[PDB]
Amino acid sequence: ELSDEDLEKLGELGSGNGGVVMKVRHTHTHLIMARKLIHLEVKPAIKKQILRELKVLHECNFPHIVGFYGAFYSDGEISICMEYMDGGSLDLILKRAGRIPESILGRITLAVLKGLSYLRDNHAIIHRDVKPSNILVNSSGEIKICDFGVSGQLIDSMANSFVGTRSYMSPERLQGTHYSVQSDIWSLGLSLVEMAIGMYPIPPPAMAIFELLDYIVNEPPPKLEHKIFSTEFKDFVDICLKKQPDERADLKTLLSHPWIRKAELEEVDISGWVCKTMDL
Amino acid sequence: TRHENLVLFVTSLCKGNTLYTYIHQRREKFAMNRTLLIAQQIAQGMGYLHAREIIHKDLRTKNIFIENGKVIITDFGLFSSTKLLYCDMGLGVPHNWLCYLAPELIRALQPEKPRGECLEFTPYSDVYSFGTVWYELICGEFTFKDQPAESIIWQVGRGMKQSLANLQSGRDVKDLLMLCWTYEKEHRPQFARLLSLLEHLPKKR
Amino acid sequence: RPKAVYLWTVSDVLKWYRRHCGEYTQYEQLFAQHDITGRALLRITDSSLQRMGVTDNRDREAIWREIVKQRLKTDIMEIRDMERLNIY
Amino acid sequence: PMAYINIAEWTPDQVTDWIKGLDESMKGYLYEFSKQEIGGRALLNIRPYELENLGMLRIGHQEIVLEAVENLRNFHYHLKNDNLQFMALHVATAAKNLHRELARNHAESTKIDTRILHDITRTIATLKPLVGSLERTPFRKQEMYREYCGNVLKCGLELATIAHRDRFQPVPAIRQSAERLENLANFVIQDISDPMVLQPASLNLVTLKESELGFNIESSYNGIHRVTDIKYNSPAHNSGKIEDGDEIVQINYQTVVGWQHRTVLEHLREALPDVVLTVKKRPKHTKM
Ligand SMILES: CC(=O)Nc1cccc(-n2c(=O)n(C3CC3)c(=O)c3c(Nc4ccc(I)cc4F)n(C)c(=O)c(C)c32)c1
Ligand SMILES: Nc1ncnc2c1ncn2[C@@H]1O[C@H](COP(=O)(O)OP(=O)(O)NP(=O)(O)O)[C@@H](O)[C@H]1O
Ligand SMILES: [Mg+2]
Repeated sequence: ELSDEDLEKLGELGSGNGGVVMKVRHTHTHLIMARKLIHLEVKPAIKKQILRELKVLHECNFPHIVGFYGAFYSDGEISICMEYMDGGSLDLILKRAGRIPESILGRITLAVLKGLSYLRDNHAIIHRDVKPSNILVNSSGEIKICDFGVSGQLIDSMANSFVGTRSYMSPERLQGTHYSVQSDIWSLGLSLVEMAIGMYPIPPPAMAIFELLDYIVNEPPPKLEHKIFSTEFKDFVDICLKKQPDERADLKTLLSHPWIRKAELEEVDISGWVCKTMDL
Repeated sequence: TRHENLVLFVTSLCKGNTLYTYIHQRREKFAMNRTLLIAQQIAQGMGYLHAREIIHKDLRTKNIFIENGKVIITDFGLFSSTKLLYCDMGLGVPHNWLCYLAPELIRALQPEKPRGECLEFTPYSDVYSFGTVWYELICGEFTFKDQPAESIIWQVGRGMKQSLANLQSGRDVKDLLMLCWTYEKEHRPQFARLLSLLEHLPKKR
Repeated sequence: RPKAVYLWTVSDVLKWYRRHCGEYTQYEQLFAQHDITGRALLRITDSSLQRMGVTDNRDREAIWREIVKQRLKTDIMEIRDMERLNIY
Repeated sequence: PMAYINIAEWTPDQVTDWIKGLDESMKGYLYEFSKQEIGGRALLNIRPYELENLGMLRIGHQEIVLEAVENLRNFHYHLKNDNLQFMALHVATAAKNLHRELARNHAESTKIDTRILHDITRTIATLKPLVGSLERTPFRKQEMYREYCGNVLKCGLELATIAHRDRFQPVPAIRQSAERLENLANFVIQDISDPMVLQPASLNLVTLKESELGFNIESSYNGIHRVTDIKYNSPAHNSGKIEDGDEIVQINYQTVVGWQHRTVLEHLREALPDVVLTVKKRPKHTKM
């Protein structure tokens, strides 16, 4: 099916900026479609084992998930291609604009909650990678999701890793506990605070990795009491951000939260905002 | 650099298989006598090295070469706080590099722009890496496996050790493992004493 | 020396509700339908109470505090027993 | 050991059978559980909202299954890490959390908020596994462990008494007790240099024979079936590997974690003359 022979080379946002991706326009019927450069050094014995775990990535056609076109190998790198979105990601928009108002935040929360609920209910796949860097926005006004951990063997065989000055892990995760669905809620709440204020909130408004990983575990979780917001937003973030996993609500009981219902019953112009922020 | 074929880094300086590839790809159960002999040779070589006021700043299981039972230690003058350098996404952590660092070194810097040398190396921190080597050579695999970097950093920084669920032997080997991984620097042993401790055979054959 | 709370039955739970927090008398029947025995009295959570039907905030807070006080009072009876066992 | 027992691949029939022994008041929910085909993976991640989709409108009936599920998760996921240092983690973490929260609040002329009592209760609950493992066979024949047990018990008794006695202020007292608890937990984590605090428990298989093996099970409040008062007759310990402190988890290849003591004795006495069990032996040393 898919092969690297028929994929061309097009323009890109940057060269080496963070990770490396490259837009591709298919020669046949002009399929505009992006590519992901994933580089590994693995013996061929487990190569097939990794290869067999990307079919579940294509067997999911929910509206709030980026499409999957195929996967192939070419000269020491695994190539995985997904539908190209002309909007970008929440990181870039956050850096340019500065913050995001309440209504857009509510719509994004609704979209990600629906996507996570679908994934967990249908295939029992835990995202484990939830951050503003994994939410793709289109131009019409849609919201999608990508880069969710499906193949655990790829983690066990990853060539390298990166840490960075921003971490979105959970206090139970840093103490060696297993991965559960309740870990995603903490990261989602932290992301919500990040897009609400404009910066990483863990250092209250630098210093080594350990002094962050131990500040997260011991110090009280951040709160948005220092500015005038909607009360329901504050209670939603409060429920999302709690140290003990048992006090953190499952996704099926924040979908009935008053804030989410208010967001659902309303209607706000996402298309105008996304068009204005980007270059038309 | 003669007694234990110490290498200072095709007629000479030949390269081949190592200890890491041996114990991993071959999956061969090393005999107890071979384990004791290899440990004794490594201890003697490092004790000789420590006597010339030069610090082995990077000891892993890929920096040892075994040829017909003769150990070789190499690449003891390269690693530093500048050799690792990566992009704005954060520090690039190799796959099996965070389980060889003592707690005093695990406090690395995030922005990848440290002025001068961030780390400080001492012979007290070097013997810590010997404990991991013996653990992996007697048990069969690494430590802190199937964990992310952001978890290993915090777990090690608290002063922890992998639970000994895969070892079945006397109290001597476990006592030595606890001796190597001691949280306080000064209470760690020195290679002169460790060679004597390992010389008294815990068991024979 | 009251009996161990782990062995309590329902009747003991309604007696406890009558004695300790008899002021909020319109919610006692809720414990009857939902079968709150001794074991479940320890692990009742704020979400669990909210589900059970304590709509008003103040009454739910008062009941939460009373149950918390009871759970703390039953904790001493374990520490002392373990201390006596340790002394032997 | 591990091959016989798994929890992430349980067929719905096994989940249905295990739930039966939890209580005699849950006979009517077996059919509904069988209909939806709730496997082991879904069982381990059960939540209160889901249980209301199977007709379990009673909170008291929910709590029993929640407790059994939590016990099963604790036994399965952390079987190979249940050592002395791991239990010392929670003793320290909760104390430091409470201390930092109290320092940040900087409250004055106010009563102890219910959240503070909740954290205090959570902290004392974490002491129970530590003391329960400390007073057993590995650490009952040495003086240092006894002194550590006495010190931590004194600190816990002060913690509980100060809170329960009267309201506010005792806030500096509770802060100081938290600091002492944290320091002692750090001492057991780092300073102690004995290799016992590293080795966790282990699994084993035991066969017993129409003689009734007289190990009177003294079930605690948590359903942990611990063997006590092994009869002095020679064959019981000559042919069996049971000892004081041993824990029974499986009968004839069937998990019984979190059950009620009544059915365990009933199952044992109604079992076949030849029986097979799984024992969670206390840590030892293979001195060869
Ligand atoms: C240490 C740690 O947490 N590791 C970890 C933990 C969970 C997830 C990941 N994970 C990841 O982060 N990425 C991002 C970084 C590139 C992946 O792309 C990625 C990936 N591919 C992928 C999947 C779907 C789509 I639509 C696009 C894709 F590209 N597949 C197939 C995975 O199963 C993993 C291994 C990925 C990594
Ligand atoms: N199909 C796509 N559509 C739009 N943007 C894309 C697409 N694929 C990749 N990108 C962008 O490519 C850039 C590099 O992505 P990548 O390095 O894989 O992840 P990241 O979110 O930027 N960083 P990180 O959170 O550390 O993994 C980001 O700005 C993405 O938004
Ligand atoms: Mg990416």
